[PDB]
Amino acid sequence: DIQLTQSPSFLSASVGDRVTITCRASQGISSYLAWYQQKPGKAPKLLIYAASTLQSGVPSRFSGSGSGTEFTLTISSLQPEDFATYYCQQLNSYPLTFGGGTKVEIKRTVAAPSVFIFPPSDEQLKSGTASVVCLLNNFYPREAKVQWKVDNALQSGNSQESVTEQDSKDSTYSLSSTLTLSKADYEKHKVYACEVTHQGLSSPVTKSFNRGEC
Amino acid sequence: NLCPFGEVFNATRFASVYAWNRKRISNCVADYSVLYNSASFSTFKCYGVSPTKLNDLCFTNVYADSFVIRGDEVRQIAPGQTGNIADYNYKLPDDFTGCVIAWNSNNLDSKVGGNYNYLYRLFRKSNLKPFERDISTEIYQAGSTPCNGVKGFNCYFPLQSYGFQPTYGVGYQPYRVVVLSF
Amino acid sequence: QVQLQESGPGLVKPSETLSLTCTVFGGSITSSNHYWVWIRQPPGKGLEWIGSMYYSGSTAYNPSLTNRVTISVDTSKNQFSLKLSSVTAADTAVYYCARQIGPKRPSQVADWFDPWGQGTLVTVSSASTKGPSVFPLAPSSKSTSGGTAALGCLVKDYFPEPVTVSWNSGALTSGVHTFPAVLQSSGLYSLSSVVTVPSSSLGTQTYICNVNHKPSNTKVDKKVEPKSC
Amino acid sequence: QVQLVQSGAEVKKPGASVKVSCKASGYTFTSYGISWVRQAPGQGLEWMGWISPYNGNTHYAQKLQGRVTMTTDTSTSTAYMELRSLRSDDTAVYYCARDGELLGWFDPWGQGTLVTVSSASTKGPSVFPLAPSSKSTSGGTAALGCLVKDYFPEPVTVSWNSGALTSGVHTFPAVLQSSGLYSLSSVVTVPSSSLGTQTYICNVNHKPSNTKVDKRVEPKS
Amino acid sequence: SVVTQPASVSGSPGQSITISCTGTSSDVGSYNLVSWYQQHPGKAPKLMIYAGSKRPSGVSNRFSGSKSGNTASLTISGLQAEDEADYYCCSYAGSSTWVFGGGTKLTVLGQPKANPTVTLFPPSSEELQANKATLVCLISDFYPGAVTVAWKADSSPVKAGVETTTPSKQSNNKYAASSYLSLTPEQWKSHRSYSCQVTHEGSTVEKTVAPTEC
Ligand SMILES: *[C@@H]1O[C@H](CO[C@@H]2O[C@@H](C)[C@@H](O)[C@@H](O)[C@@H]2O)[C@@H](O)[C@H](O)[C@H]1NC(C)=O
Ligand SMILES: [Cl-]
Repeated sequence: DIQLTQSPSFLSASVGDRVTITCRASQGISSYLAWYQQKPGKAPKLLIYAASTLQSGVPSRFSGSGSGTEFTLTISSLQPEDFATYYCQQLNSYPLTFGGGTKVEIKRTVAAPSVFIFPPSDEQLKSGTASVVCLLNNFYPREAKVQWKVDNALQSGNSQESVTEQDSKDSTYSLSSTLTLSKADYEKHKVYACEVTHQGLSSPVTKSFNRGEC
Repeated sequence: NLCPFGEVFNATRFASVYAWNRKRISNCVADYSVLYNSASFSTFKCYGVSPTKLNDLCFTNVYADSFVIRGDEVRQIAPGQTGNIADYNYKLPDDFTGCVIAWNSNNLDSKVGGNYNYLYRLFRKSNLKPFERDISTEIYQAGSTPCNGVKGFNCYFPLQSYGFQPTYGVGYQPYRVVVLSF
Repeated sequence: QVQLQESGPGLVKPSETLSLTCTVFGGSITSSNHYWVWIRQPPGKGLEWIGSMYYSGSTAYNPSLTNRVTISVDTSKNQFSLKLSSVTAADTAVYYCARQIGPKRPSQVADWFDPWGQGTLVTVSSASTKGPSVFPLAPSSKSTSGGTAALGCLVKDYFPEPVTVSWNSGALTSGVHTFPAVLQSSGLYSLSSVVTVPSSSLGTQTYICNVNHKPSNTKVDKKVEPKSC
Repeated sequence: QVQLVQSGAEVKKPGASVKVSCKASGYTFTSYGISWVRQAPGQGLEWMGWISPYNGNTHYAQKLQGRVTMTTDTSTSTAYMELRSLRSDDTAVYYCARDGELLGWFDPWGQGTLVTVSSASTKGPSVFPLAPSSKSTSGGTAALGCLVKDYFPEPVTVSWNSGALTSGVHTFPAVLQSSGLYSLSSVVTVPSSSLGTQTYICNVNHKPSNTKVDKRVEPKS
Repeated sequence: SVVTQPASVSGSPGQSITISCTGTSSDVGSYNLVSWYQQHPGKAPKLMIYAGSKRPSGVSNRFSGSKSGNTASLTISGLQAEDEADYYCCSYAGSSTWVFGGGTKLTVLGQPKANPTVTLFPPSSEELQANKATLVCLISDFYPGAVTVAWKADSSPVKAGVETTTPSKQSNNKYAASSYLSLTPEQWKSHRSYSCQVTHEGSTVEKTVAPTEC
């Protein structure tokens, strides 16, 4: 079994930077290597085959080189749409094997999040469960902190978060935090708020609503 | 009784050309009409006898040799031919009396990723005599320096694999061959 | 342009047999210079080659999948299929069909994959199928005078993955964020899909989220209006 | 007598290429193989590859594939080694040798070719005085010298008082800095009693740049 | 190099020494193709043994070769002064590949042990005006030719900016070496002293310089 080791596992570069990814084979496979680009939710897309032959329909800023055991994929000028996980594949011996992949993040200027808070709809309250959603929209970097306060009582253990992959056009992230309560527990308290902190915020942002009050 | 031509033509596995098989066919009545009356043969070349009139001439002995070769090497299984197969693997005499039968076996002998079991001899110090068989795996010396049974540089292992894959062009696809000598 | 369209159930109980089919478009499956392959990707993991097949029958399987892999070809329907038996949770992955180019000569560089199917998530689980409930995430009444507001849809309590969300039958994509589903403590998934629109459009432009959950044959179109008081 | 004679030393910058020749005589050039072995300064022998002038077959070391090309000219009995994409760690002496192929010996060897790969250009040295401590010269003996710093390429020669002073002179071999430049020191030990009446001047010559620097060395003050 | 040799070995004129050459099962323990080479300073290697134990026409019978398992040995009996050199074993590794050992420096103890003279110079005032600073530690008249140099800032060890030459035989058959410490002018003035410690045969001699007050 031919094993392919891809270094690094992750990297974060700026738009316009020159990026270089390495794929090292456990044995020498001459020029029997291909490169793939996989964007979130999509199948992998062929970029290079035979180590250095660019696939028809791939931007010229992509290029491969190498022979024997060590191979490199180079993006001469990184673009926002180039956010993906790149895989190498050996095409010499069976079974066919891939490298572990290199996830390429885009680095950009700090961007504060826009914050929104959504009450549970009257349709859901009819079901006996209340969901309160807090949205953090189009921010960079990825790290953000969301605290739930119910009548100024900090909540914990009843909220889940979810973050989108990096946006292919502005390179930002978005986060949603869902506070799950019972219809009975939801009706016992009044003020609902999510407090957001982030590198781009000089002080916490609190979006709140009053249960029942328009 | 009848001759066992089914055992030869319809065998599940064929031999490598360097170790070509030979089945001596004795004490039986051969129904040669069925063989030629088969449209599934891409090569059916007879020498010294007519295929239609196979049971009208003298019978020295009947030998059925079988093996597998490349597509572009089928033209070497004939008298007076030169090349890797005719020189180093299977040689027909100039006065050959018999028939050469071959068909494409891509769907039988080629595997995804390569069927490496079929081998041919690539190097030898001298050409084979007619009907000579050579299965030695001694290291072949292509340079001035001895090898002492070690493989390297100008010292080659004499056997090479076809590595048949079904996506190969027809020139590299496997062909099953049956030579009938009379 | 060759295209691959795969299909099959996204839910298989443990010890049962996974089964997926790939239909070739824009070209015949009796290709003499291509193999038809399957590749799987566990969630959050890399790519693993499953097997390759020539139209006339020959196969090559990954020895890491023991003898529980069978690939097959239906030339008369331009299809090839995958069957993985005795599945465990370690078989939960997005499965792709793809086309592999084969070598024409000995020691010719080939064996890369192009094109690929879109990918089908197969979840190995004994849990039953449940379709989602779609609740609106209404734009706040406060909002701004002429800035930007946010609205969305809450897709809650469904299993298995995935669901697909579009807005206005695909005519609204700018500013849309459909979040990855989170697995709730109840064992059911939940996600929200949001979009930022100008505040001035809230009274004059309609917004419908189109929620599709194939495992339960569920299609929900939900209008998201400003809440009335 | 079997003899291999190689081409002269070469100085290259990173990214360039070098082609070294190896002229054979005294034996049948095609009856054996030629192998190339290199040796970084102060390091060990590294087999680069083998080429047979008989049939032109080649094989290279795994860490050199796609970067080295070996050729032979049978008419002139000359083997060549080409190494492209030169980097600094390719600085080495490059040997050729008559390879006995599978007989398992390399004999005889060529004299070797120095290939220096450095990002530095030709530069005359800066010469600084090495002044002894006042405590080091109070015991009767004084060691004063010259620091010949940041030059390229080798060599430099150091004399003292235009060659008149030779007793007690000790000139040390150069060191290679991470800049690609060389530095050496020359020191002369004299009686402390002469520090106040005799003048000590080191003379540094650097032929590659036609640079001659004189520096008078006086006690620390 | 997959093949390992001891870095150094030494003997006295008259005794016999052995130089081991340890490889793996796929090189030394696979072929009787181990050859030995003697290399004197500045000279090309010279064949001494081939095929493990055979001597070429011209080599003295004091050199012999042997092999046990994956380890080849070169044994020199009745050591002489011309035997002092570097020795390399070379073995076939299969697949048309040769591999050399790391080499073993053999020393023929031919004269009394001599402790090194050490002279340490501070930066000149001229160099400090040029915004550079170099400490020059000159080591002369030691034997056998092998020292280790350790630098000290005050009493703390210094690793960075140290350039030390290999030993070189003087005209008196003793050895010389020099070591340079590169500092910024601030590092040189901020410390009370710098020291050069030369170790030779387990004995250490230190020299110390300090910024001059003027
Ligand atoms: C070789 O085989 C030909 C076809 O074989 C047919 O299929 C197999 C599975 C059996 O069922 C066999 O009985 C069938 O006939 C024959 O037509 C042909 O005669 C055979 N060759 C000889 C020399 O008999
Ligand atoms: Cl080596």
